[PDB]
Amino acid sequence: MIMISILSLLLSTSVTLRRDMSILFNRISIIALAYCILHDTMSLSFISKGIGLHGGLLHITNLTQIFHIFIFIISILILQLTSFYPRKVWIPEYSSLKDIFFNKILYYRTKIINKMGEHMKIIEYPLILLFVISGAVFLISTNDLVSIFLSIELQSYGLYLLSTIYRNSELSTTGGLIYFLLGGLSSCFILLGTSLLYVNSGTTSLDGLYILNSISDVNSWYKPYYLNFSLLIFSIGFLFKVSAAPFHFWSPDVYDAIPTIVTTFVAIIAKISIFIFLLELVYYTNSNANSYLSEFSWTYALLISSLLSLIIGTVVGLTQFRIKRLLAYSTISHVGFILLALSVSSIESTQAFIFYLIQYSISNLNAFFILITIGFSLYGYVTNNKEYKSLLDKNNSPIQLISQLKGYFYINPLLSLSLAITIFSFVGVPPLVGFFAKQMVLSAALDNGYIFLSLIAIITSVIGAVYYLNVIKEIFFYSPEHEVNPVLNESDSNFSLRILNEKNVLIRSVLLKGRNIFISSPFSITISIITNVILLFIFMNKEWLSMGTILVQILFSA
Amino acid sequence: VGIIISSFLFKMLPYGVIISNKNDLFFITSKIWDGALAENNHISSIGNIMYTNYNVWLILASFILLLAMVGAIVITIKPR
Amino acid sequence: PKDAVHLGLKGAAVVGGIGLLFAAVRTSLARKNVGPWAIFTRNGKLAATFAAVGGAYDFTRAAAANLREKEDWVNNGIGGLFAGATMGLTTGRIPRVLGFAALTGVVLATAEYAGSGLRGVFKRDVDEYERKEFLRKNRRRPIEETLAEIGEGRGIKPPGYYERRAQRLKEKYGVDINPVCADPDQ
Amino acid sequence: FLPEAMVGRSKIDEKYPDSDYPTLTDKEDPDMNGGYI
Amino acid sequence: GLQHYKIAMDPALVRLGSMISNRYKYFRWTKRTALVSFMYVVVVPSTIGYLAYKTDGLWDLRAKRRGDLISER
Amino acid sequence: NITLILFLIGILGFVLNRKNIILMLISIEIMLLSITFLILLSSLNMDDIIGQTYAIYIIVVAGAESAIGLGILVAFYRLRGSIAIEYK
Amino acid sequence: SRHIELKYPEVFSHGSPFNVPAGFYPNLDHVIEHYRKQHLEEEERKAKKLAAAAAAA
Amino acid sequence: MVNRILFWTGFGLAVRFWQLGIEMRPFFNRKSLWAYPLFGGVGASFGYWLQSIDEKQTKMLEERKQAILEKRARRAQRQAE
Amino acid sequence: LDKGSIELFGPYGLERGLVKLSKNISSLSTSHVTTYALYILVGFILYLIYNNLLLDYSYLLLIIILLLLLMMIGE
Repeated sequence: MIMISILSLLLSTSVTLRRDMSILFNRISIIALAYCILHDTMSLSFISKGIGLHGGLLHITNLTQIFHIFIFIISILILQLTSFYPRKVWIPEYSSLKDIFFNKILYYRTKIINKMGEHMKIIEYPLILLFVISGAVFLISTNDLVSIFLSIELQSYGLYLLSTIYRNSELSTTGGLIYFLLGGLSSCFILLGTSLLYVNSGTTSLDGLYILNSISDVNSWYKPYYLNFSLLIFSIGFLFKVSAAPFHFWSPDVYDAIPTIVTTFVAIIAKISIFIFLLELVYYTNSNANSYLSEFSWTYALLISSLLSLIIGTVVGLTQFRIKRLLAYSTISHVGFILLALSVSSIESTQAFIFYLIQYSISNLNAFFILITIGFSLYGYVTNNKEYKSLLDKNNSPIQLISQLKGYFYINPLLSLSLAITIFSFVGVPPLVGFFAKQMVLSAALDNGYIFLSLIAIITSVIGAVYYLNVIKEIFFYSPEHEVNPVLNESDSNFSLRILNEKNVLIRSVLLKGRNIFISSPFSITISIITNVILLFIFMNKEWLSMGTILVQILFSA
Repeated sequence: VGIIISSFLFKMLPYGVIISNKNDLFFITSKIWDGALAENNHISSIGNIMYTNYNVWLILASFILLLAMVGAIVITIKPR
Repeated sequence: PKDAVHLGLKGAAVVGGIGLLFAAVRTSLARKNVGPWAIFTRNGKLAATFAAVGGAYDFTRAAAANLREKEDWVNNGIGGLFAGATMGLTTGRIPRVLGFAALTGVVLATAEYAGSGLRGVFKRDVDEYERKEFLRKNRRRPIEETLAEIGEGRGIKPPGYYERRAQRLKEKYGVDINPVCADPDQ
Repeated sequence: FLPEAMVGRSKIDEKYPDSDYPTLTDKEDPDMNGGYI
Repeated sequence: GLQHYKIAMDPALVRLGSMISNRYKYFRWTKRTALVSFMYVVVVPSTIGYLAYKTDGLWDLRAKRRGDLISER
Repeated sequence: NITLILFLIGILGFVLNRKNIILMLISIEIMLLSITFLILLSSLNMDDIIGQTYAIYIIVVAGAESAIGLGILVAFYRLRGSIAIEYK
Repeated sequence: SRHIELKYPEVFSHGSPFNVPAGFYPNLDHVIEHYRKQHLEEEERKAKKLAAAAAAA
Repeated sequence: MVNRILFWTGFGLAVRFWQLGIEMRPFFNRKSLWAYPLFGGVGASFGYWLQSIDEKQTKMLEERKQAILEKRARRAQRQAE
Repeated sequence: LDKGSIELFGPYGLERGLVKLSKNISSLSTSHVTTYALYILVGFILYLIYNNLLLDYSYLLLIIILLLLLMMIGE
């Protein structure tokens, strides 16, 4: 269904050079991703560690289908940023259910809604996003070495093309260029990793590789050394893609350069798909009996990366003045918790890994919506800061500085508290969802003798909490540097709005000012839901946590 | 970098490749009749399986090429 | 009984070999061309520094083991202190020699007592289900276990405490214990 | 390839100057106050 | 917030308070200071703690008559 | 053995490149050549038509990557005006 | 679990149908017996559970 | 203390409340008030759905906990031989 | 003590040093792909060193601290 949607959307896009069709191509992509969810929900009535599909090249697991549906739902939420205009004129006179469904409002809205903005004029943008989803979804379902390479390239190439999609932006072309070049080096390690596996084992299926690893584990001419250190080179190419230290220098630079609406998809989706693929490959290749092979485990790279990502992520973020250079370092410290949970291969660590990855994806999505919404809210605000006049690509990245958020509690108080809750959830403060995620990973690692990494993680969290608190200190401790625009609220200039009925007949005409302009509901409702999930997780915890208990029991059963 | 990678990447390669790196070995080949009934050319042997047994690799490969055809044009096309 | 001097060179070679790597990388990232042999001209003070720490860590951690004849977490503490100390001498500040000795010694001691799972954690090889159940449902221990290892007294006065006290006081002070009869009668 | 403000250390040096942490010598600051007369 | 009474703010007294408030930034590890820090952070607590260790359970007064002893260890 | 030599040329031609980004895109090509060439020789020694099929799919993605790379270079050059990596 | 169950047991049916030497493919009759038993055991087991629900009508 | 349907019904009310706050639009516009039954109704519908899948999750773990005990019971039985 | 060494061997000292350390690691960020390729190659081969050579984990911990102490040192 994802491919049928790609081919159908590509056929309509191919006969149109009309840029006014971009908003509607994006709304159709949201309907298409909702059919993929219905199909994936229908496929969840079986219990199994895996069923080979299409000649053994692909496979389906309950874990596979849960993660595809999550990828499809995250994608629907990100797609909202290109399928609805950022600002909406709302009036109490046009607020009933009868009014919404049977009455029309006419006013000049090109400037108020930013109809001809860059995020509203790229025609192929929802089409290229579907390509990354398709690559992400196959990679979860891959069963073969050749399948792995093709799917990670389909994911990677579309991410390069999304980073360069703003062609008239020098900043985006550079982030796209850096990402493509360094990601091409990343794929050369993945290809070398797969090639050495096939060259030494004669097989291309992971299912066959797992059996060779399992027989080999006992307690004289062919010792299976190649498996661990072919998987090590294989793993290094994926630690780049998730941006784990010391292969993380690229993401702070690229995330800050590309447009913010683009950075939300580019920085979230690839992590979800790669960590799920690595999870099942970590489980099958674990040796249940300690031997010489266990001394050379490729999973040691995952512990080095988690140890480094915890240290690098929290320390280098201390002196980051750029909001998006800071979110990347924040992610680098969070993938350290994900990597540490993944490296301890235990029922408790696998539940902790599943739950941390889902909650951080929804929480990091909340941060990006708030950032994107705080920017669009500055339309009726004016500033005189020499620093905010020297910023580049202000349309693609409206908020680029932490200082630009100074005094935002005095401009939008509840939107600022939404960001405060999301940031406090990144710190790990109870009773927010991020505390429970972090303490589940700490639990599992404590129970498995990884005491030293648990001590490192808690110490880095206090270091990482320093720059989190600096964001909140700017939003609440200082006065705003943004003032209301004097012309858009002057009590002498207003625009006129007509309210029409079901058949083009005037009911009443109203004269409106800049105080009658608000954030469009798709972005306020989305932020409201994710904020409330973070806040009240302690009351809605049972089904979500029990989903991961069952998925992990299946993976460890039989 | 040359020494470390090459030394480390040497044992990652199998005996079949490291062969032919004063008593050397000689490869011996003979003939079969059952396996020679209708010898295929290598391109025919790949065709025997490339569109049935491994058709998934073809569908995925055709979608990488499609994204490349659409993306390379989208980022370089002159506006109209 | 291990050769501290023979081990020390190996530790210097391994750690210092990494020093040549970062020295060669710092050489390649130099904007002004200075020549291939500048690896040991200005970058020498990096590989020399790194091998100095490796030998200082490995020799002292080996030398301390031979002094006490027991391999445990502490040996990596002393080696950590001397590895940290030797990293200070490059800076030249007495606060910095101790600050690094404190940092490196505590980090390296902490990973040996805990047995950091970087190379892999210990294998129980036993039923994890019964290890949890045994610890949880063991609720009463024999009194000898607490008494032998929290002592007797300080409010821990088991039956027969007073008779034991009388004998213990007799051997240390040579006084027969006999409180007065606190009553004209009897 | 990126602009100097976005990845430059000098902009960080403006955001976090080293002068924010005084480093007086004993000649001018013997009492370890702010150089208090 | 709300205005207060008029105070004859002494410039010398307000700069003494600012110096005392800001004093932490100018501390250095000097020869005398490490001795002061070592004495009061390490030596004095160590001495007090050691004597507590060597006198724990040593004495008890509870109902000691004539013929018993304060000492129990 | 030649597969290793070629891979090292492409890896240093990508990392130790101080010329232009087109040469970096060439070095990626050289590395994929060497990896493909190792898979081809192994396929012959194990009688496997799958490794020739695997090599063929590396060639098709290798060309797809070079099209996206050349397309992204054109975008970057249009704005920057130089695709020369520069060292001060 | 330390035992791998093939996600794709149908890999036992792979191999070229052309230019086959006589005596080349190994007999997999014991393999097919195994998988026959797993199928008969699963369906048998299912047939008992659904009959229990009818008994609890 | 907690009902899955009452919580999610009240959850939808707070989403509508928090959404008008973020938009800086007045809560309880008289002519807009239909959205609190709507948001609260969607939460109730969500709570019904969660209530049902919680029954499915209880079964799976009860079968699973029985499976673990039966695996262990039949493993120690062979040890006593 | 309370406006002196406790602050310096504590919050103020950690605050002073950690700002210095973080700025130095930020310096390694140049947005030049060749420098970032070289960083990747250094990290790639170092992971091969640790795994293939069967080094002691103390060495790896020793290197990490030792790299922070260089990065703490200016220039």
